Amino acid sequence: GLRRAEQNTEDGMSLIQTAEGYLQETHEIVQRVRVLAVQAANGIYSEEDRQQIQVE
Amino acid sequence: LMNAYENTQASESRIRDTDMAEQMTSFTRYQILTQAATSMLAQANMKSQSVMR
Amino acid sequence: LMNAYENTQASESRIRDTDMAEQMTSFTRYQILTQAATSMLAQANMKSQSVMR
Amino acid sequence: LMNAYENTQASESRIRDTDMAEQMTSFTRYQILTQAATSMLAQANMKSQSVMR
Repeated sequence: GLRRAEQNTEDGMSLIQTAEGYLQETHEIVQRVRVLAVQAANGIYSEEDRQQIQVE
Repeated sequence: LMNAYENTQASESRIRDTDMAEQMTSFTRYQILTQAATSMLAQANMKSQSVMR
Repeated sequence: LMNAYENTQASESRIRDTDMAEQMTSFTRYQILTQAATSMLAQANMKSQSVMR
Repeated sequence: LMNAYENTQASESRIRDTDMAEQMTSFTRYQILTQAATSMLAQANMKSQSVMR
């Protein structure tokens, strides 16, 4: 049982490892929204220009 | 996708691939027991030859 | 084809090839009983001369 | 668990596993007694021929 329960833990950490692996890119994209929101909130853009930001 | 491919591939090998450090110990455990019974086997072949007197 | 070549050989070996270790177990046993019979054979002949006097 | 694995594996070997040093000498002692006693049983059978005079 001790040998088996360790392998259950061995793949137990594997499940958490893959779950965080997907959340890595999820964090990246919301940052890409963050930088674009800084550009969009300016006072020099037109509706044609700001909608191209909305496209992405 | 590459990051997710890495994580599942790492998760995959931990189930399929064997550990050389762990398995070589158990492999030698049986190889020793193989020689002990084989060596002691000739004792039994000579065990009952002594009552021939 | 290679996978079946090994598997076919394993099943064929288990019925044709002998167990050299176990085959010695019964060979030595029957070899000693030959000595016992030959020893008792001589003493059964010496049983005869008990009445020649 | 690996530390706990170390204890339980060693614990069983102190109870179930053999002691090769202890038994090899003990194996010879029982064989020695039988070989010595083997001649004694042969001594008793040949003893009764003394009264043949």
